[PDB]
Amino acid sequence: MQNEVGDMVDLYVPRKCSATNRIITAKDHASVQINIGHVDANGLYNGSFTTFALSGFVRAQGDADGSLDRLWQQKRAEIKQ
Amino acid sequence: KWVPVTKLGRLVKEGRFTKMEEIYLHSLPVKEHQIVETLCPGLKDEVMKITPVQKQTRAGQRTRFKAFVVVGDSNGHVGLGVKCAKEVATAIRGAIILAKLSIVPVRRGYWGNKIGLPHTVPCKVTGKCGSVTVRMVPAPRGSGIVAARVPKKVLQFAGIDDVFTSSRGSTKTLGNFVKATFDCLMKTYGFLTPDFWRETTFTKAPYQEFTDIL
Amino acid sequence: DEIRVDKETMDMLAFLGMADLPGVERA
Amino acid sequence: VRVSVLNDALKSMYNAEKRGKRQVMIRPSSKVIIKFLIVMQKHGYIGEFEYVDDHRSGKIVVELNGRLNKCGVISPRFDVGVKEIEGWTARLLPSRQFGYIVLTTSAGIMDHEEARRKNVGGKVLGFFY
Amino acid sequence: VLQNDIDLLNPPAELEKLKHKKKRLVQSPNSFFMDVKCQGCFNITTVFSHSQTVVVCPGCQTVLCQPTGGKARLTEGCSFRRK
Amino acid sequence: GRMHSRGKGISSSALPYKRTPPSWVKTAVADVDELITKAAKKGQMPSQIGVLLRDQHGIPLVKSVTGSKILRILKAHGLAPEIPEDLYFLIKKAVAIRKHLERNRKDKDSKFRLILVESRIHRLARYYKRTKKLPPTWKYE
Amino acid sequence: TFKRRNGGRNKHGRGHVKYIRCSNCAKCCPKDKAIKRFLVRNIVEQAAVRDVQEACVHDGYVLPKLYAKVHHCVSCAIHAHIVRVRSRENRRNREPPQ
Amino acid sequence: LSQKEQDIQMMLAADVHLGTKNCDFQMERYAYKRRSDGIYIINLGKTWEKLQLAARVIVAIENPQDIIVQSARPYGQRAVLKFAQHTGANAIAGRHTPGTFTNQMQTSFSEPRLLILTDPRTDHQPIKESALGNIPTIAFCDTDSPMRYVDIGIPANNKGRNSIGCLYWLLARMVLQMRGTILPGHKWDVMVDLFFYRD
RNA sequence: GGGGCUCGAAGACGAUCAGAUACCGUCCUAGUCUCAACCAUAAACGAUGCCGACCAGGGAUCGGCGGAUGUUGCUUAGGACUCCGCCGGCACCUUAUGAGAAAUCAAAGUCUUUGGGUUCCGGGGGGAGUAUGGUCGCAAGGCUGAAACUUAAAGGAAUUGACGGAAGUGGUGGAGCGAUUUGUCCUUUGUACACACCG
Ligand SMILES: [K+]
Ligand SMILES: [K+]
Ligand SMILES: [K+]
Ligand SMILES: [K+]
Ligand SMILES: [Mg+2]
Ligand SMILES: [Mg+2]
Ligand SMILES: [Mg+2]
Ligand SMILES: [Mg+2]
Ligand SMILES: [Mg+2]
Ligand SMILES: [Mg+2]
Ligand SMILES: [Mg+2]
Ligand SMILES: [Mg+2]
Ligand SMILES: [Zn+2]
Repeated sequence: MQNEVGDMVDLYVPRKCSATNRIITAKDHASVQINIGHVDANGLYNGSFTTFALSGFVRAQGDADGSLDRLWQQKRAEIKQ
Repeated sequence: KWVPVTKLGRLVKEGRFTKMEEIYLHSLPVKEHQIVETLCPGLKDEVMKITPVQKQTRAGQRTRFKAFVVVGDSNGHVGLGVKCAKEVATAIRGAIILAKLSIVPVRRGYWGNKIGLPHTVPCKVTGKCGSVTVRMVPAPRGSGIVAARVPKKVLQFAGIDDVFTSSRGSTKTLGNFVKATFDCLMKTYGFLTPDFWRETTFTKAPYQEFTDIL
Repeated sequence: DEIRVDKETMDMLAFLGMADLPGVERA
Repeated sequence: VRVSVLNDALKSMYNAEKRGKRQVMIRPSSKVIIKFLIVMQKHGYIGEFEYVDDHRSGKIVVELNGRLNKCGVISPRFDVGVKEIEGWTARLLPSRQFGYIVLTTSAGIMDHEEARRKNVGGKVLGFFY
Repeated sequence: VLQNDIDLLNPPAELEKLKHKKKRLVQSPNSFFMDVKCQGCFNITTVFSHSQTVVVCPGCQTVLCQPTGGKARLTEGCSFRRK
Repeated sequence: GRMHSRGKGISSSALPYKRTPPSWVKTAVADVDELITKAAKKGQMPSQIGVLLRDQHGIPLVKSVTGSKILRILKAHGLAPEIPEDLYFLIKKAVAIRKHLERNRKDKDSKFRLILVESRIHRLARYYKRTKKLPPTWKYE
Repeated sequence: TFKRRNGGRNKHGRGHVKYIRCSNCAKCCPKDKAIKRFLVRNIVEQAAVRDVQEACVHDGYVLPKLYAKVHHCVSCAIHAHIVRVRSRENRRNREPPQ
Repeated sequence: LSQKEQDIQMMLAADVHLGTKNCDFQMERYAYKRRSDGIYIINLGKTWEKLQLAARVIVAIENPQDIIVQSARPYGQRAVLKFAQHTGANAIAGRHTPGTFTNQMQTSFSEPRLLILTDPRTDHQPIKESALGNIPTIAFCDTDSPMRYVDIGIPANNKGRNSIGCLYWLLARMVLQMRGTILPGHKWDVMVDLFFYRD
């Protein structure tokens, strides 16, 4: 939220679940953040990675595995990983 | 003085954190109250009520005392602690620690034109605990807090100037009344609004940020 | 070597384009 | 029986969005549901939707983008003049900053802000935010 | 399975065959018409697969199909081909 | 839901998407039309005419081939029934139950089913009078 | 408070169930609710078995058994210890004796 | 042969594709078909890709001590301790102490960045605790393995010495190859036998 | 009106008992059975009106249909088993992402982010389903249905304890809205008792 003067008025901008787009609250302790490392040719790990955060709701449902696998297929396609 | 027992406590002790919203971004559990004191110094403290609870025993009744404590900096952070103990003084002391441990961010918005600083709830928000349901409606600037005494105190510590409230159920149950109001304040950084439609950038968590220190 | 598998598993291997050097029917 | 197909469409979409589904099928289809969906898409609350012709009442497959908090109908479709739009938005919308009330007007099916812009009243179909 | 793993517009054709006739994307009948070939006589005499009538050969010969609860039972010693 | 029971069956026919005749259908339109006329000439009702054209002839659906419905075709050639067929069958059921009750007085179940049947008859007769497919003063007794 | 989901009987999709008469007290109990046991005993006590098998003219003679399906009301079944009061969690267990 | 071909060779050797007579609704996306007697055959390319994703996750954890591998099973211990020995993670074997991830006053208190499990249905307590501390979980899931609070479920046969050993040996090999410990031009000196359970 | 075995209100008697118009025992009248005519009430209960949409998983089972099977004291089909589906039905198990005061409920969910359609019906506890009027019924009674007056609780779910003429102590963490609980593995169970059954 921006003020009409042009300042941010929110304490913070919370993360959104990468699968359900739900806002990940500060006390959502079932939420996680996965960093999937990037590998170049020969299999060496570059040191860069992509990040996905899943809300506690999607993990509690059990769809976290399938959601994460679909998200990773998409980004891997896009970045050639 | 203080030996941190958690990884988060170690970083807070060293000074890797400056504000409590870095903890909020990653939804990390806060298990040491010294973290909240270090990062949120302008915290006040008020005992809302003391309640005697009795456990029937073979020889009379075993009376313990339940203390409800609200903390807050009046600038977007509020916390509620409930501790039951054999002594009132330790019941209050335990509830203050619990209240600090449950310090949650509170989102504040504008009833109309976004002029000045936020003063009300961004949107209609509701909290429920037991039979108590607490509704908070954004109010024009200058309205003040139109609420019962119990939710007014929590709203004052949250830093909310103007709000309309309505409650249903047994609000005479003060534990539920205060818990429902606190849940209502908590569910305020959780309503997705078009201003939060921008995709998250996923900054590094402090665990992986300071694995060299830890 | 000498990986004795049944029809369903060989189906999977084929679906995965898997020659399975030692893939043999269990009959 | 099916009394309001719009209610079933909006309630199914709401349940699917709450469930985290990325696609919801709507049956039956109707011009009012496609017109409500166009308003929803224009304000960015849904993505692609597809009308499937089955030589009957159609089917709609809607892409969901997680931006929906709630969509519902108002039944009955109360007559809403331009002057009562403020009261209706106060009743149904989370804030004066976000949310839309969908009206059926002789000028077309439209959100309440667009109804104010043309000064046209009508009847309330529903809401989404 | 999990519908997030499929596309509701392009369902897998393998699992569409097993859906009830009305619960498909576009409903279609699972019945068909057939060119029944009798033992020796030509008499193609197209039959409905779910025929409710006892189909009789044109030359007033023995019955060719028998009505049942579902698909009609062709009489013994008869072939058929879908149309 | 069944109008007069709690049964919730969904069994029914599903017409194909293709509204045009299949290529294997070769019967000329006038041929199927005069076949329908003979069928109604012995006394068959449009449902039975459709059943026979489906299972004894190469006609899957009359509407696909001719472009019209059986009752419309019969009305065009003046062979449509006076009482509509569904009402005819309901009245037949009602008179059968009434005969059974004239023989069986203790059959309270059959009396309840007769009440249901006559309720269906009144519904359908009201609809047919409103659509003017029955005489305005047509009465069931 | 509803103690059991089935209400202490076995009756779904039906109305009246004919009653039986308790073997002990001749109480009228619904057939689905009454406690029912199929007792297959021997006409000869385990003890008299040898003495009887001895006083038998026919060397090959399997001693006949007794088959009886016993019906009990709840009060008599509890009094006779055929069924015993169980804890809340264990009541939902319908498995026969392990 | 390709690396994928060799790994699925070892999986077929170890019966990693042999499922159970029952398949979970969230694991049906990896079961390929069902055997005539009742067994579901796990799609093992899916298993290989899940292992690759898990390895990508592990090597991104630049402090392997922040990883915990647990096996309440008896056939997983050797495999779990050897996986931790080669990878550098922590290995707890047998019973998890209810409170390990929550009770900060317990001596066994730990705050792992990653929790790798062997069977989600025999290891339900650590998964429940990880649902209380923002801990991502990797699990080796059978056809009947519940998928609640599991983030990377590798579809594989858990009940079995050879399967557990092969899966953990492959995961360790992948992690070290991505780390550069196993040079790409060289194979791994450790055999799968040392990951098997000893009676 | 017929029938009237058995059982059996009322009744008689025999016991038990401080008393025993009861429980226990004996004999039994009306009744229990049937026909004709009434009666219209039940904890007539799922204590859950009906129609419709959506939203978890699972395995059984019944009816029908389709597919695949390889064995039948079988008369190629078909039956009987087996396996996989679809529709419909009585249900059951697990789980919360839900709801709820909780018990619990996969509907009792999709509710202060409150609106699919429709019928009936409740407004502290008694007085009271009483009086009166009306109506139905031979009657018994049914339906409709007050007021005056009185009272600060009554009631629901759950917890701990106590009792049964029932059976065999913090901390921190976890669960619960909570009293509490786990830890601590006399226990379980019922309770309308909590001055705690000498209630
Ligand atoms: K039918
Ligand atoms: K029973
Ligand atoms: K079924
Ligand atoms: K405790
Ligand atoms: Mg009954
Ligand atoms: Mg009544
Ligand atoms: Mg009732
Ligand atoms: Mg009822
Ligand atoms: Mg309402
Ligand atoms: Mg009252
Ligand atoms: Mg505690
Ligand atoms: Mg009770
Ligand atoms: Zn008895």
